[PDB]
Order: sequence, then C-alpha cells, then structure tokens
Amino acid sequence: PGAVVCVESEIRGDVTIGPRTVIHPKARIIAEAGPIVIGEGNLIEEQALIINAHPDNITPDAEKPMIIGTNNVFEVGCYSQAMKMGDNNVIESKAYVGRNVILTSGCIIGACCNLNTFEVIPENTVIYGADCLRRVQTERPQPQTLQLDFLMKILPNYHHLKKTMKGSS
Amino acid sequence: SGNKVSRQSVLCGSQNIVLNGKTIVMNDCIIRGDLANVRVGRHCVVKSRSVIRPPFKKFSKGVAFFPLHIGDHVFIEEDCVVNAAQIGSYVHVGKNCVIGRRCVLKDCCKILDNTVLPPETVVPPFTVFSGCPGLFSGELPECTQELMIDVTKSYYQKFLPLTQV
Amino acid sequence: EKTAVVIDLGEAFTKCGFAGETGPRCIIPSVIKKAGMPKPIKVVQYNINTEELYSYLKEFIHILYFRHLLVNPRDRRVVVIESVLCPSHFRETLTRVLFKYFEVPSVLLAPSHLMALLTLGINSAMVLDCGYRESLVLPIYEGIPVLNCWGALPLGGKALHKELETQLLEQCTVDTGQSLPSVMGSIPEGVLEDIKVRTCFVSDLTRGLKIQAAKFNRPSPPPNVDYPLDGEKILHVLGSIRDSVVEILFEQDNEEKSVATLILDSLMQCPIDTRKQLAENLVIIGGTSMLPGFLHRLLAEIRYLVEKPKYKKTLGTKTFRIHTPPAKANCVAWLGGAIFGALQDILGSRSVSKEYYNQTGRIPDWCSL
Repeated sequence: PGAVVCVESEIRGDVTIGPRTVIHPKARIIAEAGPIVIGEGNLIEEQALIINAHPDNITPDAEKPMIIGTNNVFEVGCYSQAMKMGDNNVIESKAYVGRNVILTSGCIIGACCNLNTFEVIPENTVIYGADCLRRVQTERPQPQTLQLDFLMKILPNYHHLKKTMKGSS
Repeated sequence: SGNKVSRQSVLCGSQNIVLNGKTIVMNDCIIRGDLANVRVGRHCVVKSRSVIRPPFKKFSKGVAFFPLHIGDHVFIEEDCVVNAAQIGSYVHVGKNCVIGRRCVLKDCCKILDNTVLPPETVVPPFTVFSGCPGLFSGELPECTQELMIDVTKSYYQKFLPLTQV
Repeated sequence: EKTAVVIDLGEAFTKCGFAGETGPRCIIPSVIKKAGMPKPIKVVQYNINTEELYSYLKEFIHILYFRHLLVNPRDRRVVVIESVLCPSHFRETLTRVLFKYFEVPSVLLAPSHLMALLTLGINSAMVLDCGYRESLVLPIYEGIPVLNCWGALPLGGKALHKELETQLLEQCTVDTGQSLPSVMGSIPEGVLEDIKVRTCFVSDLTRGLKIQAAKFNRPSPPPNVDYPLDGEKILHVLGSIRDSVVEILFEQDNEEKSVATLILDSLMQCPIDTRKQLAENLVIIGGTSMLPGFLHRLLAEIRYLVEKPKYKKTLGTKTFRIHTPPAKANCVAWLGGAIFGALQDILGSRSVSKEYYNQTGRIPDWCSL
C-alpha cells in the first residue's frame, strides 16, 4: 500500500511498487515475462508502456526483471521495455528505452530519445532529444550536488503535484 | 450542443474542462483536467490519440504555470501531446507534436509534424515551426493558412454529424 | 556612413558579416536545406549547369542576408572574398546573381591571401591557406602577389575525410542494436567533420617518422576513445587510425609532395631578393590549420626538409618564423576583407560598380587585356 495507483491504469503479472509511487491514468504495467520492480517515489506518467523482456535461457540469457530506481520521473508517453535504471533518472516524454540497458544515477533523457539496446548510460549525463548517444551536456547534470539536488527538488514537486491530484480526486 | 465528443474519448474533470461551439474531439482522446482547467476554442478540431494534459497543479507558492488554453479554429493533429500551451486562434499543430511548459503559440502559426516545442518557447505570429530543437523555418502565408483551416472545419463538421455515440 | 558587407564563400563553410566588426557575426555551413530532399546539397560547386548554379546562389544568398546581416545590401557595398584560382565560370555566376537579381551598388572579387596579409599588417609574406578542397600557397612581396610562384595539392579537408572513410571501413567495430564490421557502406559528412574536430590528435615529427617506419616494416599507439552515434549504434574508433589519417597530409614519398614541401617549392620559384622576407614571414591560415598541435608538426617538417641535401643548395640557413594573426586560423581571410572594406571608402572606388557591369560585361579577372 501507500502508492497512488489510478483506476484507469492497467497492471499485469508480478509488480512490486515502492512507497509514494504514482501510477498515472492509462499507464500500462505489463510484467508478464518477469517480476517488475518500481523504486520508492517513482512517478509513472500517463500513456506509459512498461514492458519486460522474455528471459532465463541457459546459454546467453536475454534478460532479467526491470528494476526501476527511486525518485525516477517517467514522463508521459514514455516506453520502458526492459531497461535497468538508477536513482534520480528523469526520462522525458515520448522516449524509448532499449531491450537491454543500464541507466546510471542522475540521468536526464531527452524528449523523443531512443535509448540504446545493450548500452549502459554513464553516471551524470543529460541525453539530447534527437540523435542517440549525444555526449554533450553533462555538467549541469553532475552525478550529485547538482543533479541529486535537482532530482530531490523534482521529486518534491512530483510528490506535491500528486498530493494535489489525490486531494482533488 | 454542437461539440461532437466521441464515445471512446475521455474528459476527466468536466467542471475544469471547457469545450466551445462547433468542437470536435476524436476517438481515444484524453482531456485530463483533474489538476487544472482546460479551455478549448470555437471550431477547434482535436484529432485522435491526443493527450490534453493539465500543465500544473496551480498550487505553487511562486511562479505557478498556466493550466491550458486553445484559440478558435485550432487544428490539433493526431497523436499530439498538447500540454501547458496557450494556442493562439488558427494555430495548426502538427501530427505527433509535443508542447512545452508555458509555450506561447502565436496567431496563424504552423507547427510541423513530429515537432517538440520547448518550455517557455514564445513562437512568433505567421511563422512555420521547424527543427528537432524548436526554431523558425520560414514566414507563412495568411491566405493559404486561413483557407486550409476553413476546409478542415467543414470536413470535421460532416464527421461530427454522423457515426459517433 | 555605411558599413559594407563581407562574404567569404567556400565548399565547407562560409564566413560572413559586417565590415568593421572584429570577427564575423555568424558562420552557417555552405550547404542548404530544401523541402522534399533526402540530403542537403552543397552551394559552391564547379563544372555544372549555369542556370542551376544561378538558382543555387540566389537560394544561398536569400537565406544568408536575412539571418546574418538583417538588412538589404542595396544601401551599401559588398566584399566577396573569392580564393584566387576560384573558377572564372563561378565568378561570372556570382557577378550575375549580385547585379541582375539583387541589384547591389558595388561588388568586389579580391584574393584571400592578400587580405589575410592585411590582418598581420606587413607588406611581404609567404601565405598558406589549407581549406576544404585544396591547400593553396601564394607568396606576397610588398603588396603584389607573386603569381607564378605557387602550389596547391588536393590535400585539405576533403582528402582527410576520404582517408577517415577508408580507414574506418577497413577497421570497424560497431555496437549491437558485438562485432558486425562494415554494416553501413558510407557515413555522413557532418558527423565525420565532428570526429575530425574532436578525436584527431596531430602527432610530432619524431612520432610521424616512427609511424611511417611502421607502415613499411606500432610505436605509441594510444590514446583511443569511442565515438557516440545516433540510432543506438556506438562505434569503438581506435587511436592509431586517427593518427594514420593525419599522417597522409605530411606524406612525402613517391609524390615528392606534401603541405610542408609546397612552401619550399613556392620559395624555390621566388626570386633571390624576395626570398628572405618570405621565409621570415610565413603565415598559416585556413580550416585544416585549426587542428590541435598542427603548427609544430608543420614547422618541424619544414625544417627537416631544409636539412635535406636537395634544398640546402638553394635555401640553406633560413629563419622560419610563423607570425600568427589576431583572429583564429580559419577566420583570417574574412578579417582582412573586413579591414579592407570598413576603413577605406576610397579603396571602394577601385572595385567594380553596377554602372560599370551593365555596359561592359564582367568584372576583370587576372587574364589577357
């Protein structure tokens, strides 16, 4: 308990959400392949498609359960089909996570950005929206102090906005 | 009365939501006005799969964002994530578009398909929007844009009359 | 009274702005963006239809003056900085577009090396302009450019692009979406420019000789770093490759030619009294000269070639000083044209006007009569 799960939002299979989690309207959480894991204070916006990769093959197993980090701001219309995520990661609207991934902490994915299959994004690095893997713009997204403070402010605004939405009903 | 809202479309927060005369909400539309109000102009055509989400809670102590807006004759294309954008009357939004936080769309604008208008992006009147990152492509014609908007309004009224309930 | 326009056309980039301002206002690339077109077409081209070029130049000038200048050039003069040996066909087309379509008051087709010399503020200098297509040499002595003393190998930016395309295709390492070499046949030019700016580390003379020895029967291979790319296909580019691409610019053997040797050939052609002042004032400008650690590798290679027996009998002991300009290496030619146009309303008179063009026929190129 203690997670704002919407009535219009859909869930399937094993899905253990953390404390203060916010599942917005019309959000798909298909965790049929493997047991989904959402971090504490993680906000899943509207029209989001949370998928999983079919896993457990003996030789070169494809995947494991997609573990989302705490304070992860998933924007509206964002695709997250089997991607390992770190704490304080802001995925923008209309994004698309790869079939396998390792998004490090203090990230900031751009809008309409195709995140890479079998690609680990480094700690503290803001993704440009269009052409994938853009190395530029990673200073203001530092690994902490700069991005940890900003993500804490973003988590507070998300919790305050979700509390106002919960109060309205 | 004249506003043809589809059966598959959803309008959360009816008191906050606002639809003018001769409107057209297509199928699978989401006018979510739970947190804040959503104002739609007269003769505005909201296409299918359009996510009309509210910008802010409006409960911030300082610098609260503007909820939502839409001028008259607004041609909102399909799959357009309209959020926190004050659309000027006769604004032609492109297909698969994305509006930013407090984005000021001017009168007689022409947003391109698959565009992404950033936060606090004041678009100029009579100008075609372009680029992956928002920028001025070129100056648009007044007569051509008005004729296209009139043709779109007439076609939407025919579909509004029949086959939706 | 009236600040004149400055243009510096080229195949890769185009420096443009106002006369008088220290450095240009903007530098948009030479290509143009067309509606309903797969790839962007280059404006500055040679050996191609006249009416098509005319339309291409109009299209480039139209997108330029609104964004760059914010004004009608009908009020005041223009300085079109053509590089010397830019085709007369292309100059005639430029002259037509400026007078027939737009109707400017005046134009000027002055050389790039003489204006780059005006920035230094010296009357005599050996000059080297390493652009995109060619790497042109031209010595100036006391104002006048010494013309028959010259040289230009096809060994600029375009040669470095072709070598990068060859070496990356031979040794490729792309990620999955690991292995899979040579999946894509070619790669875009704008990405390949960004790789040259960031990755390509220019080697020293001793390192360059060691690389040349390794190529024909391995020392100092590092450092290597990967390059990110769109569509989830990062490629692990190597460190020995980018050094080998830079090395072909200074490759002597079997042609008897390079960027360094081209200055010596230009100095050889020049007369005896002119010789020493040109050697003392050796100016380096252009796009390729902006590469990191380039001026040492050139000056060291120049000196090594002078030590060789074939150049000792003519040149011998010479003080090769490289007097650097105020502005950056790419934007020296533009700054000279801005100096030429802004200050002197008098030297605007020598250039060709609209009244002279209609009755006569054309701006006079360095030719007969």
